[PDB]
Amino acid sequence: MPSTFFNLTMAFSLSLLGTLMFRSHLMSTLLCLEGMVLSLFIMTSVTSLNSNSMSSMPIPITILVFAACEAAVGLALLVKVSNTYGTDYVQNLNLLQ
Amino acid sequence: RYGLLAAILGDKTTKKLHEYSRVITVDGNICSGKNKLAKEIAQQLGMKHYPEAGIQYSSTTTGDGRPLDIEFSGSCSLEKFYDDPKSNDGNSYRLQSWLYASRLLQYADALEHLLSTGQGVVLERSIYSDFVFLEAMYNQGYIRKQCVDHYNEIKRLTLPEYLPPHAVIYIDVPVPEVQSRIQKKGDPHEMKVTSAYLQDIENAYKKTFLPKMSEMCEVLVYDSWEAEDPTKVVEDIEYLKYNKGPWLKQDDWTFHYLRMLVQDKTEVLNYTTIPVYLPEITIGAHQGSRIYNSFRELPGRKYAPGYNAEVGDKWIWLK
Amino acid sequence: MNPITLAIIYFTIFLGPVITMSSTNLMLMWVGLEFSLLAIIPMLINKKNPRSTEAATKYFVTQATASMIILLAIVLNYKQLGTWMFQQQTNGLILNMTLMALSMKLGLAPFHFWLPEVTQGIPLHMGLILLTWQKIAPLSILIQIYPLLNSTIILMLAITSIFMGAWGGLNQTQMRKIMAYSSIAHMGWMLAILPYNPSLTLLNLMIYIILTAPMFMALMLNNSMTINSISLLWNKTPAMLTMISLMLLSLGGLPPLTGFLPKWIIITELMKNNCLIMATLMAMMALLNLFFYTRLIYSTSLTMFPTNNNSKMMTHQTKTKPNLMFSTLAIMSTMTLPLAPQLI
Amino acid sequence: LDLIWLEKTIPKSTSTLHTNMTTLTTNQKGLIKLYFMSFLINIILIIILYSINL
Amino acid sequence: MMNGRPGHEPLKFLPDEARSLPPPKLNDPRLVYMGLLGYCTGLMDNMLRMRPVMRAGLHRQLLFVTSFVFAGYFYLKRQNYLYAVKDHDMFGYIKLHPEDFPEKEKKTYAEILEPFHPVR
Amino acid sequence: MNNYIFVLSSLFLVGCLGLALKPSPIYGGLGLIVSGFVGCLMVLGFGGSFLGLMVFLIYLGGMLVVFGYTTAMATEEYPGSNWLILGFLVLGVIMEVFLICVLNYYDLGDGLGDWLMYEVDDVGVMLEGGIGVAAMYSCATWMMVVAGWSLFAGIFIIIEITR
Amino acid sequence: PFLDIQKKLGISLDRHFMFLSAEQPYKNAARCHAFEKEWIECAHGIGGTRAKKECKIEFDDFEECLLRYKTMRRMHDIKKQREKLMKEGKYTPPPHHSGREEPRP
Amino acid sequence: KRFFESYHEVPDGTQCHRKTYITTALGGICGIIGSAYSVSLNPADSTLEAVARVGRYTFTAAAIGAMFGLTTCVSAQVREKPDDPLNYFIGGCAGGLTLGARTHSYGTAAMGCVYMGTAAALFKIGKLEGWELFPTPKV
Ligand SMILES: CCCCCCCCCCCCCCCCCC(=O)OC[C@H](COP(=O)(O)OCCN)OC(=O)CCCCCCCCCCCCCCCCC
Ligand SMILES: Nc1ncnc2c1ncn2[C@@H]1O[C@H](COP(=O)(O)OP(=O)(O)O)[C@@H](O)[C@H]1O
Repeated sequence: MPSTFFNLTMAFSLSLLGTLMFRSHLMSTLLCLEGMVLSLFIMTSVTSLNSNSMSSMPIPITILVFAACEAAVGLALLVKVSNTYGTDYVQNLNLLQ
Repeated sequence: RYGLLAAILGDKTTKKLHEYSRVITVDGNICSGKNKLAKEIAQQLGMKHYPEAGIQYSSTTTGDGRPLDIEFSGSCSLEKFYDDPKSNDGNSYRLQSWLYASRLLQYADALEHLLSTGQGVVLERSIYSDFVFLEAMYNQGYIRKQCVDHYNEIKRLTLPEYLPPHAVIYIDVPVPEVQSRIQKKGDPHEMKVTSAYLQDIENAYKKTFLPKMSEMCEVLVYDSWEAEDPTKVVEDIEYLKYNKGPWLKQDDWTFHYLRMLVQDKTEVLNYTTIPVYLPEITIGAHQGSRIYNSFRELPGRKYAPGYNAEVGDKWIWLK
Repeated sequence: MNPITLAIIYFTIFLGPVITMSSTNLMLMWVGLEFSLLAIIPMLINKKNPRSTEAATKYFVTQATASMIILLAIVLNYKQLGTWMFQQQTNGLILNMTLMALSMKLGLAPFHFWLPEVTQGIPLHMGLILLTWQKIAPLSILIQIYPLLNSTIILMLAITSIFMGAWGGLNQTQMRKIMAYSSIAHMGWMLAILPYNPSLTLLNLMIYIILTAPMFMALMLNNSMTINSISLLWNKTPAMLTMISLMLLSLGGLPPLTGFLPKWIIITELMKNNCLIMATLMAMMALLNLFFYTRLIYSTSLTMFPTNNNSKMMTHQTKTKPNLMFSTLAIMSTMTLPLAPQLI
Repeated sequence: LDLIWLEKTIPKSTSTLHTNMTTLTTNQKGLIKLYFMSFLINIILIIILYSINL
Repeated sequence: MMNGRPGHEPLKFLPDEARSLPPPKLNDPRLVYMGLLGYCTGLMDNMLRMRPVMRAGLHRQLLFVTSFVFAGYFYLKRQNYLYAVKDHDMFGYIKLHPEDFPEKEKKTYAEILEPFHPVR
Repeated sequence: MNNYIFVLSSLFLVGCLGLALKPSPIYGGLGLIVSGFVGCLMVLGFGGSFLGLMVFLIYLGGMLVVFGYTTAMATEEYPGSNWLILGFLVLGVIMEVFLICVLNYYDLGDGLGDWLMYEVDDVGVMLEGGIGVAAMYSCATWMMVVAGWSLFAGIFIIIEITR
Repeated sequence: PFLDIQKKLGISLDRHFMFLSAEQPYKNAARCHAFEKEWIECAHGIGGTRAKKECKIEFDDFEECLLRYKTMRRMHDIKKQREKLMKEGKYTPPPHHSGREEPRP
Repeated sequence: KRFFESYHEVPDGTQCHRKTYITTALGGICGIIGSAYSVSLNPADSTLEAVARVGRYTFTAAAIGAMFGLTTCVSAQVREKPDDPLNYFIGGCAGGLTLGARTHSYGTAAMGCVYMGTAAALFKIGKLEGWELFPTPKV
C-alpha cells in the first residue's frame, strides 16, 4: 500500500500535468480531469479499506457522485462551445483577452 | 411595477393574447396617406394606433406631455433637414438619431401595451424601417460614411432584443406621384425635396426592407389603390396567418423578461447613448450641462413623478 | 429562467457557501465548494453570448482542477491521520496544496488570470456574486485552517496579488475588469493577515463587500462597462456622482473614509508581528491602486466628459431607481470610520 | 535643474517605471493554455519554496 | 483569537454575562453618530431617487434614523462586551502567569544617566 | 503474486500517462476505461467487492461511456499521430521505471509484501464494504442528502446550460 | 467551524464521523481505535499549541499504528540480514519455512 | 540550500569568489524563472526563438548577479570596511548598469542604478539590523 499509494498519487500528478498543459481539443482536458477523480476515488477507497474505516466509505462514493455532475456541467459547456464555434479547440476561446 | 412576484402570481401575457393582438406596422414613402390606413386598421380591431414618432414624442410620452423646447428635445429640425441638406452642424443626422430613439421609445411603449393589456399594435413606420431614410441620406451627400456606421451600431445593439413586427404593410405610391402629393400639402419644407432622394427612400425599402422582413414577418404589399380602402387591407390582415417568425417561441416565462425591459424606458434606449463620440451626436459638456441644468428645472421635472409640488403633487412628506 | 430553476440554482449558489462554512468534516467543506461551482456556471451563461461561453468554460476548468487539488489534500490527510480534517501534525506540503488550490478558487496572485477574464464576460450582476459571495466560501476554509498554514507562502501570494492587481488595473479601461483587478488586490490584503489575525481577514472582507456591492450596483444603474460610459454619469443620474467619488477613493486607502481602517489595522497587526518589510511594500503599491481609482474619478466626477444628444432622451424618461441597499451600503461604507474601534 | 532634471528624475521617472511595468504584465494573449502553464510554473516554484525551506 | 475561550457561546450574539456590564447610554456619542449616519443614508436615498431631499419620505427618514440607532445599542452592547472579555482574559493571565509579567522598578532620574546630546 | 497490486498500480500510471499525453479524444477514453478496469481490480484486491464493482459500474460504463459518446457527437473531429504519442508513451513506460528505479535501489521494496489487507478478522461477519457505504441511511445520512441535491439540481443546471 | 450552526442547533450531521475511532458500523472497530482515543482524550481541553509537544507520545505511536513504517524498517532490515546470511548459508530457512512443525488449530 | 546561505556566513568583502558565484547563481535562477513566465505567457514563435530568450534572460540575470557580487565584495575589499550599506549600493549600482547595458539603454541604467542599488543596500542594512522578512506569527 505505501508503495502503491505512491503510484496513484503520481497518477494524479501526471493527470495534474495533463490538465495544466492543454493541447487543442478540450474534451481531452475534461477527460483528463476525470482521470484525477478516478485516482482520488481509488486512493480514498484503498486507505479506507486498509484502515477498516467503514464509517468513511460513504465518501469514496460521494466523491464520484459530485464528480459526475461536475463533469456533466463541464460537457454541457463543451457542447455549448462546439455549437458556437463547432470545432472545440481551446484555441478559439480568446475573445475575452 | 411588474416583477417576478407578479409573474409568479398570475399576470401572464400568454393568457392576455388574442388573434387581433399583433404588432402591425405600415410603412411607406414620405407621403403614403399611411396615417389614415393605420387609424383605419386600428379602428377595425380596436388596435391602439400609435402615431408616427416625433421630435417631442418622448416629451408627450413623459410627465406633463406639453411639447418640449427644441434644444430640450435634442435640437432636431425635420424643417431644417430639408432647407439645409448636408448642413455644417449636421441637424439632419441629429434629427435621424433622435427619430430612432423616439421610435425605440414608441416600439417599447407599444410592446408594453401589447403584453400588459393584450390589445394589438399599429405604429406606422418602425425602427426596422427607419434605416431607409439613412440609406437614402448616405446615397446622397446628407450623411457621411461613419455617421452611417454609428446608426448601424446603435441599431445592431438595441433592435435585436425587441421581437419583430408580426406583419408589415407596404403602402407604395410611385416616386413622381408622392412629390405631387407633397406639392399640394401646404408646408414648404416638405416641398423641393430631391426626387432622387425620394427615389433612394422607396428603392431602399424595395431592395432591403420588404425582402428582409419577408421572412421575419408577414409583409403585405399594397398599391395605392388597395390603399384608401382600409376595409380591404384590414380584411387581408385578418386573412394572413401569423405563423412564420420569431414570435412563435415566446413562452410566458420568456415574455416576462421582455416585458420587464420595455417596462424600463431607461434601458430601452440604454445603448442609444453609447459613448461613441461622432461630432454631430456630441452634446458637449458646457452646453449639455446648461441644457440638463435647464431641462431638469422645468416644473414637475425637478423631482421624480409624484414628488414635484409645482404641478400640484401632494403627500410628498410621506411618500 | 423557469422561476423554479432560478430557485434551485440560487439555493445551490447559496447552500454552497453555507455548507462550507457550517461543516467541520472537510469532505462536507469540499462539496460545499463543489456545489458553488455547479450553481454559478448556469447563471454565468444567461445571455449565452459568444463571450459568455468562453467565460464559463474558463471559470469551470479553473474551478474544477482547484476543486480536485483540494480533494487530494483531504484524501492525503486521511492517510496521514485517520481524521477527515487538517490537524497540528498535518504534513506541510498537505497544507500548502490547500493554499494554492484555495488561492486559485479565490483567484489570488499567480492564479489571477481567470478572474479578470470571467469578470469581463459576465453580466454586472453575476459579476458581483462571482466576486463577493463566492469568496466567502473558500476564505472560510482558509480562516478555519489558519493556525496551520505557512506564513511565507501567504505573504508571497499576498504581495504578488497586490502588485498584479494594481498593475493590471492601471491599464484596464473596462470597468468590469477594473473591479476584477481591485478584488485581486483586496483579496491579497485579506490573505496577508490570515496567518496572524484571522479576525481581521473577516473585516477586510466585509468592508470590501460593503464597498464593492454599492460600486457595482452603481456601474449597472447606468449599466456602463466603460469609463467613458460611467463618465456621462453626470447627465444620466447626477446624484450618484458624489458617492461614486467617495466609494472608489474608499476602495483605495485614503484616510478620512471607511476604507483606511482595513489597511490601517492590517498594517498595525503586521507591525505588531514584525513584518515591517512586507507591510511597507504592500502599503506603497496599495497607493498605485488609488491612482487608477482617481483617474476614474477624474473622468466621472471632477471633469465632465462630453455626452451624445440622445442622452437628453434618457433623462426625459423616469430613471428606474437604485435599490435602497445602495444608500445603506454606500454610507455605512463611505463613512463609518468614526466608529472603527467597535468594528475591529 | 527645475522643469527637466527635477521633473524627469523624481516625478516623471516614477511615472514611466510603472507605465512600462503595466505594459508587460497586462499584454496577455488571453489564450487559456498560456495562462494555465503559468499556473504550472507556480505550483513548481511553491513546491520548491517548501522543499528548500523544508 | 478570543474564540476557543472556555464557555464560548457557539452561535450567540451577546452572552448573558454581558449583563454585568453597564448598558450603553442611548445618547452615547456613537449611537448618536449612527443616528446621523442614518439620517444621511435617508437623505442620500432621496437624492439618488430624485425626490425633494429633506421634505420627502419623512416616514423613511424616521425608519432610517431609528433603524441605525436601534442597531447601534444592540451592537455596541456587544462590542462593549467583547472588549470587556478581553480585559478579563488579559488581566487574568498577567496574574496566573505572574513571573512573566514582573513588576519593574524604575530608578528615579537622579540615579539613571541618559546621555546629553548638545544642540549648539 | 505478491506484487499483485504494484503491477496493477504501474498499469494505472501507464493509463494516466496515456490520458496525460492527451491522445485523440476517444483513443484515450479507452485509456481511461483501461485504468478504470485496473483501479476496479485493485480495490477488489483489498476486499472492497462492492466499492470496487461500483466503479466498474458507474465510472467505467456510465461516466466514461457517456464521455466518448459525446466525443462522437462533437470533439471527435479526429482531424500528431497518436503513434507519435505511443512512441512517447513508450518512453514514459520506462521513464517511470527510472523514477521508481532510484527509489528501487534506495528501498519498502522487493515487490509487495504484507502491505495490503493489514488487519482482517479471522472470524466474524458483517465485515464487508457496502455495510459502510450503507451508512448513508444510518449515522451518515447527510452525505446522502447533499449527493441528492447534486444530482437533483444537476438536472436543473444541465438543462439551463443546454438551453 | 466558521459558522457553528451545528452546535447551536444541536444537530450533529458532520461530527459523528471524523475520526477512525468514531462509531463504526456494527461496532467493527477500525485499526488504531485504541491509539486515536488515547491521542484525543489527551488533547481535550489542551489546545493545539499544547497538543503538539506534550501529547507527542500518543501521536508518535498513532503515527506508527497507521503508517506502520518503523515496523517496516525493522522487518525490512531483518529481511536483508536473512538474505546475506542465507546466501553464505549462515542462516537456514527455519523449521517454519520448512513447513510442518505441527501447524495447529 | 546550505550553499546559498554560505554567502552570508563568511564576512563580507572576503572570499569574493564564493560571493560572486553564489550571486551569479541566484540571478541565473531568477533568469530561468523569469524566462519561463516570459515564455509561458507571451509565447515565442519558434522553439529556438524561445530557447534564445531563456538564454538572454538567464545570462542578463546571471550578469547582474555577478557584478553585484563582484562589485560589493571588491568595494568592501578595497575600502576595507566590511559592514557598510555603501558597499552594497555600489554593487547594486553596478548590477543595474549591467542590466542597462544588456537592454542597451542609458536611461534604464539610471533607474536601474538607483533603484537596484538602493534595494541591495537595504539588504545589507537588513542583515546588519537583523530585520526579519516573512516572519512567523508571534503576535
Ligand atoms: C473628511 C472630509 C472628507 C471630504 C469632505 C468634502 C468632500 C465631499 C465629497 C465630494 C465628492 C464629489 C466632488 C465633486 C462633486 C460634484 C457634484 C456636482 O457635480 O453637482 C451635481 C450633484 C448632484 O446634483 P443634484 O443634487 O441632483 O442637483 C443639482 C443638479 N445639477 O450635486 C451634489 O452632489 C450635491 C451634494 C454633494 C454632496 C454634499 C457634500 C458636502 C460636503 C461634505 C463635507 C463633509 C465634511 C466632514 C468633516 C468631518 C470632520 C471630522
Ligand atoms: N428617419 C427620418 N428622417 C427624416 N425624415 C423622416 C424620418 N422619419 C420620418 N420622417 C418624416 O416624416 C414625414 C412623413 O410623415 P407623413 O406621411 O406626413 O405623416 P402622416 O402619416 O401623418 O401623413 C416625411 O416628410 C419625413 O421627412
